[PDB]
Amino acid sequence: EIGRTTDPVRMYMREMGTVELLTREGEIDIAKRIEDGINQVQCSVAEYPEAITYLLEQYDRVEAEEARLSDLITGFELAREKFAELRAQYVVTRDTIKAHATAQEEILKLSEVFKQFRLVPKQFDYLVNSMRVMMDRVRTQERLIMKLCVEQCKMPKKNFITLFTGNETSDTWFNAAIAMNKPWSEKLHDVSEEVHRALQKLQQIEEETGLTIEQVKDINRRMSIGEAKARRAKKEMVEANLRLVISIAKKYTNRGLQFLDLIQEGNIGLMKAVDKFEYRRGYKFSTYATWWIRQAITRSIADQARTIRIPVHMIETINKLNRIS
Amino acid sequence: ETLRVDPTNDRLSALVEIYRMMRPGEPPTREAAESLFENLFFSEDRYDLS
Amino acid sequence: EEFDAIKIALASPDMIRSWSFGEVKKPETINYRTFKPERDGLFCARIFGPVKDYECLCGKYKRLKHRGVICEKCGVEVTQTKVRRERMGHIELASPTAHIWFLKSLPSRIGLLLDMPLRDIERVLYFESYVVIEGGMTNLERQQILTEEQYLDALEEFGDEFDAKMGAEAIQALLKSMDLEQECEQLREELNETNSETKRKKLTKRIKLLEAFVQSGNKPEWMILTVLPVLPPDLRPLVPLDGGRFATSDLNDLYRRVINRNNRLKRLLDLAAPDIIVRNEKRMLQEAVDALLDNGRRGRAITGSNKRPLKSLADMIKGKQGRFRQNLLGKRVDYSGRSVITVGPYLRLHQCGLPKKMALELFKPFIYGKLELRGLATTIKAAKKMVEREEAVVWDILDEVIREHPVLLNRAPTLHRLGIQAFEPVLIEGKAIQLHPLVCAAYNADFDGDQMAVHVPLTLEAQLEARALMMSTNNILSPANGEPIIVPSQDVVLGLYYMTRDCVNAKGEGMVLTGPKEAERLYRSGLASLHARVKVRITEYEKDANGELVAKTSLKDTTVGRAILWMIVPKGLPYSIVNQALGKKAISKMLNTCYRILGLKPTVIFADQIMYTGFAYAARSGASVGIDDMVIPEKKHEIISEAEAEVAEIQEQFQSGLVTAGERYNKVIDIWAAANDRVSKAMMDNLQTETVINRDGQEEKQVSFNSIYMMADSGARGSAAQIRQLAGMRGLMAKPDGSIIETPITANFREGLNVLQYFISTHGARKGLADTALKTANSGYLTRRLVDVAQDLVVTEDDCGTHEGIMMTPVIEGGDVKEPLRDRVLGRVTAEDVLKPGTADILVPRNTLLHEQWCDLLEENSVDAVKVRSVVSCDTDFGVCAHCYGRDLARGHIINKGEAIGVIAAQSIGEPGTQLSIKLSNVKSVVNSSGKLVITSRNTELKLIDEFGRTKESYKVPYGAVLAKGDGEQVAGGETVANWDPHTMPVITEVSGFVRFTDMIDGQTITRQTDELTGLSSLVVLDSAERTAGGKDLRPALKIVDAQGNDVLIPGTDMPAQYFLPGKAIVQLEDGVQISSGDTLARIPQGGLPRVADLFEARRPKEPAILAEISGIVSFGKETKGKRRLVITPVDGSDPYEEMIPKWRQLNVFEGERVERGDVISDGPEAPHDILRLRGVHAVTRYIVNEVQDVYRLQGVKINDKHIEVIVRQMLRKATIVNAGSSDFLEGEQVEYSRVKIANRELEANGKVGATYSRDLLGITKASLATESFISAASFQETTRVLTEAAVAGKRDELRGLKENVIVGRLIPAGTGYAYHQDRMRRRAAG
RNA sequence: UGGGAGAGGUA
Ligand SMILES: [Mg+2]
Ligand SMILES: [Zn+2]
Ligand SMILES: [Zn+2]
Repeated sequence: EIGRTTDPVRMYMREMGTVELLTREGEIDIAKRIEDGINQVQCSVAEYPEAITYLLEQYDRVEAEEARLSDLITGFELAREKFAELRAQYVVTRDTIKAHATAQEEILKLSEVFKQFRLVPKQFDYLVNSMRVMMDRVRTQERLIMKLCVEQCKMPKKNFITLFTGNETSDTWFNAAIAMNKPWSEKLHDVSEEVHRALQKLQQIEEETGLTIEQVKDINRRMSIGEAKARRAKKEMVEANLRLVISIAKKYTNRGLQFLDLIQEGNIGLMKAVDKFEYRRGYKFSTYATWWIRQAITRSIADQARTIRIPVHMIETINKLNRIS
Repeated sequence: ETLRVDPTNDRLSALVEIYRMMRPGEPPTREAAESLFENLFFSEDRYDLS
Repeated sequence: EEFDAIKIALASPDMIRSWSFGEVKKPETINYRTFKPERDGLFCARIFGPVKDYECLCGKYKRLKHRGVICEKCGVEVTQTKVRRERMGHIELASPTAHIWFLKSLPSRIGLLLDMPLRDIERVLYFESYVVIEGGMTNLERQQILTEEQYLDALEEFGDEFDAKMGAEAIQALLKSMDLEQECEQLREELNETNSETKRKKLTKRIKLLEAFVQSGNKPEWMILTVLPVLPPDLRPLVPLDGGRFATSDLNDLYRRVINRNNRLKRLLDLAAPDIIVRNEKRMLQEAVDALLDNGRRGRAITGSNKRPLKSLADMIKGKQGRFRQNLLGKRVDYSGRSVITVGPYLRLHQCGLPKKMALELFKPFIYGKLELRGLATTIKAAKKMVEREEAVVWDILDEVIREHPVLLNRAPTLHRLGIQAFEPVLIEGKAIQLHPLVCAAYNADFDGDQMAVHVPLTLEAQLEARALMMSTNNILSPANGEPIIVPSQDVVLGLYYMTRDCVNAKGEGMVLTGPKEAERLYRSGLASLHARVKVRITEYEKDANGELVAKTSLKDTTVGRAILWMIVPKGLPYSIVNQALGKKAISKMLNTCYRILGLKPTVIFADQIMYTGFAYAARSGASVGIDDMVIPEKKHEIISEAEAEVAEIQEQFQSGLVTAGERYNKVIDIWAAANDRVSKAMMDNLQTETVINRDGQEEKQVSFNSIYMMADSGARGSAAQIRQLAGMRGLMAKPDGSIIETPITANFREGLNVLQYFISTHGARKGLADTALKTANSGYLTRRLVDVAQDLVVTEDDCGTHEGIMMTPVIEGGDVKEPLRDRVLGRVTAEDVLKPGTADILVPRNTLLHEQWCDLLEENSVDAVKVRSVVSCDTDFGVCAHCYGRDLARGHIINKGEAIGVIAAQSIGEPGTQLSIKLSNVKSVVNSSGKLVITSRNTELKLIDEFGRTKESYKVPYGAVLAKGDGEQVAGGETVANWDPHTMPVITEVSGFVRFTDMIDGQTITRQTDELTGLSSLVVLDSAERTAGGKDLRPALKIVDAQGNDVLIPGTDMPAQYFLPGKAIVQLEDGVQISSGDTLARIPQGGLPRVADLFEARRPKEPAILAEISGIVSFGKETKGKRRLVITPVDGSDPYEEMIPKWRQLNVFEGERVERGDVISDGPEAPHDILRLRGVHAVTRYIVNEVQDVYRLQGVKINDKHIEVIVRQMLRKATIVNAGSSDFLEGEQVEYSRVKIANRELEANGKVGATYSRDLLGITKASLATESFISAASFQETTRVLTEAAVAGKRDELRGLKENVIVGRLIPAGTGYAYHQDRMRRRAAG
């Protein structure tokens, strides 16, 4: 149990003893769940129109010959013409959006043709955190609406979630809240000018997205559940191979660093191997994870082991000259 | 008197208590306790007078 | 730079960020290509200042013209490089960790504040179990330590109302959410309903802790380290080696560990790591921070690369090799030398021979100054090279500089204060410091390879200290006892003994001489020896009433040697000074008499002249040792053969089977002890009086001129035990198991031991050599503890005007006089008068220093006991007055105000630790029918007073003992007056008549049995632990009545004549008989240095003596239990007191009499705490002084009692308060006794009730730790605990101690600095 | 030059 133990690596081995080892087949299913979360987050960020205009303008920036051809495209004269016809598809869906199921089928066809573009992960993070910060803008907006309707009038919350959470684009709900002959609705006149500020702020959101609040709420809700599923699958993949980290770092013990620092940096390398693992090459998990764990442990003991720090390229150079001469 | 004080029941409970004395804070099990009590005294490499 | 106080407190994160100059964000210290420090590293120039004087890193700003600027290229501020050891950094910790001092130094202060167990707090900090901070529901309260399963249950159950966090951040949030004044008020209400002992102590501990936080202004969130500060990089330096490799400090390694794990925690919090990984990293950062603050404290100590544990900050400050005791108290010191010491007997008393080269190296800047003054060197470089070339003008300038410029000769270990003395140096050619032979009794230095340090005072004030205070002609008398330590030792003593001894018919006996000059002329011409008994004319000068000298001239029957020393003895001493054979004690008395008569300057020239003549005549003597001079007594083999025959006779009696083995063993030891005593006595006889071949009267006898007996009788080197081992018998040697071996070493060191006797002797030799090392370590530890208690004691006032005192009676325990009244009282100041008629009616007034003339008057009029003012009873705040202490023992007059007493007292006590008519008083008796008087009291002492009034001996009689002599009877010596039963304790009576056998029946309280010798039945009262159910409620009584049966009363009182006898009583007296008065009724049966250290540490012994806490009669109140309770009720009021006594311990006082305040109820050693609390301050002072002096007189060392009284006064500094008045003391707070005296003085000045108190004898360790100065306490011992308590309570230091001003660097308030400190104190008061 | 361990020795 939790007794008088004082070694932290013994408590680490106790807290890692609760999980079980992985079988021959199970990590392919965990990697399939990881790739399902990645496919879910990609297919929910696909149909966002301002992200499509962002990738076209970054393609105009790379075609204006001042940026390199490596920091925005990884793979799949070919990308140029397919982005040109994506731009043709963009300028025809800018005016066939007015007409109504034709708009839905054309934006989903733009979504499925978007899936070929293998974008860079740093700009994937740019797309995800840009969706997150516009969601933070509208969330503190609705938190401000929530705060102003609870602070002054002490009203129940069933009428608010049936009236405010409808369209919330025009003023059809605010006048309905005044016109239901309640003794606080006649004293919601001093709240009126900054909630009109809030309403024109929502209209600012409608012109910078193009779609309403409900569609982008559904888009970021799909974003959130896909991110949570992929992160939980990645977390379950991480806490099943810690014994591999202690098996690798068992040999690097008396190299100038503590034993617990080694398995901690091995856990960092294990996370970096989980995030960039491909299951389609037939290998299970260990032949790909061992290289990253060994790299993280070696780069830990090559830097944080001495006061006078020698870089790794200089120590292999002087080692090569020591072995030849 | 030592048997009346002794709170263990049988061999596996005795090995669990010896495990809890020697390596405290670790969750004991049967094979680790058996291997620990064998290799403390009755192993030719971890015990020698000779 | 002129600060009044050093305030310590806890450090807020805002204050730590205010100290720092930049966040350290990289573990790597410096580079490897070029060695410039990094950016945001552990040695960085932008954070910790520039590396060179007035230079940046890139080289842009490179002069003092740009005085202070910031470089826009590399950030390095252009200043001096001194700010590399004054600027701190700070590490911004991701998870706020807990301080290991305010968590692990017991009491934990976090468990004592949050009221949570330390194991549960450690489980929270180790991330093993969640803790809940706040919860709206009634299921989860505050501080309910949940497990992982319970938290996962509560998360799916409520999930919204409660907030439970895990780790040190949870404890930070808990200390944030708690309310100090609310918890203090709730515990103040909680203390009032009921008071169990453990609950009240825990509650008052928590209340004192919470009140300390509120009154200091600290906040409880500050114990959780959020921002960790960084030591400056020239205080954790980076020093190289000679082979290019670096050898850094361990602090750089620990700082690298903390920075790396903190950076990894930031990376893991940004990378969205799993919960197990980020929790382990938070635990690693906590472990690394706790290791850096105190490595060996929390768990396994983090070891370095060479398998040794690293040195943390707490290990840099605390310990034997810590900052305090290695650099702050004792520092290394420039202008210092060291060499072997030899003997210079051609010197004077104030001179020493420095070598030429060593003093040239010592006085080098002084030679630079005189060279540039006399124009022989233009510049300092020319003067440096002229000294380094060692020219003749440099030697002449050095001879001019060193003239009248005293240097201090120190020799380690400096036990007492005479181990440093100042000498006017005389330049000699050689390499060894030539000391004077007289000062090597003060230095305890023999010339077997010793080494002495030479320190040079620089300033004019320092030269005047060494000339007026520390000159070797000033400190002649020892400060321990007022006797001269500049004394002839072994060689001057042998020479003066051979001079002033006299033979019988040596050469030219019976002449008449014109004086001392003609006697010296006769000896150096050779017509008369040094031992001729001759009549000389002596013109001695006596002293007048004033300073004049009258003379007398007559003929004295002297020797030639005494008439040679009369040329040496100055004018003012009588001839009885010189006219005996001068041993070491005799020459000590000569120098003491010359001091007290003449002063200091005749005493200095007398010591130099007596040393010169002692050395010269020991050289002219030729006193040699030989193998014919260790004369074995000719009757050694006969006594040894008789002793072996007697031992063999008892051995064959034991082999026959009559006497047991232990009695054979004791008989053999006693026989060999008697045989060794007889052989030693015959040896001493045949060595003392062997010279019998004489002439010119007849065959005459005299003391022998044997050299072994001469160097024994002179007191020069050795004693009669050493002469016994050389010539007589070696004696009985002991085994290392303590038991004396049966057969002794019969051979001596002249006949030579055999193999087995030498192997037996090696036991005691190695044991004595091992014991000596242990005592020196113990004595030095005892001396350090004694000094660190008695630091803060100095003379402040000239007189306090008190009326208290300690009545000094000569210690008269046993059959002899241990200390006379002269040794007890010479030096102190009389408190009251001496009211006795006597013969001359001496009446000394108060406030009179007892000189030798006044003590001679006291000896002549034979005063029994005089009351003098002591240091303990002094009424001066923060220091004592001069009149209570008395005489400065090193000088010989009254003590100057401002001189530190306590350091001298502690040194004088801890220095010999490497050497370690019938009178009845307090009676109640009755005359019996036969006149054989019996006593009915236990505290009766039998005083033996002479016919002049003074006391000769002292004896304590037992209760119920018989006595033949009354008061006023003068019995001769040798008469056995002490007659008493040693094993039985009687239950005697004082009335007569018949006995009524009431309240005892055969079967439940008494055992019916008979005696095996006479056949008469005897009624033994059965003890209550083995009685039946009928005897659990009765006490049997010997109801003594009159001749017919009425209840006789005690004459004087109203108590009926009953006698509740205890168990195990041999009741021989039956009913229906006649009983006299006073007869018996029944029979009731029954090192040196560790003792000094246990008396001064105030230890309760293994079996304390139970004492009576209130005066009155004593009765038993609780039944059916063996723990005997005493309801000791007073004879005037009600009883609020009871006492619990265990089973097996016996009792001295029965339940029918009345005891006084502080009566011995159970026998044994009495503990000094209850001695103080019941008897009084003067009684516990007298107990400690007598029991320390018993040890120091057993080993033979003279120490004045004022030093032990100083240590007792420094031990009694605390005074807990039992009842308050209007002062700011609530309940049971151990404040200083000087503070409550000042508070009571102010309260009785403005007219209020005042606050009473009760003092308590703390030990040496507890007093020096509970000293109000955290710097003095942390410099003594337990630096972690002292700094933790001071930081929590928010204390400050007022800088009033000698150790404090040694640490800080000011003049101490002791001696010369006292005038400056009182001027500074009056400047602070008047402004 | 400076720091830290280990061993030996002198008083
Ligand atoms: Mg010596
Ligand atoms: Zn610069
Ligand atoms: Zn006084």
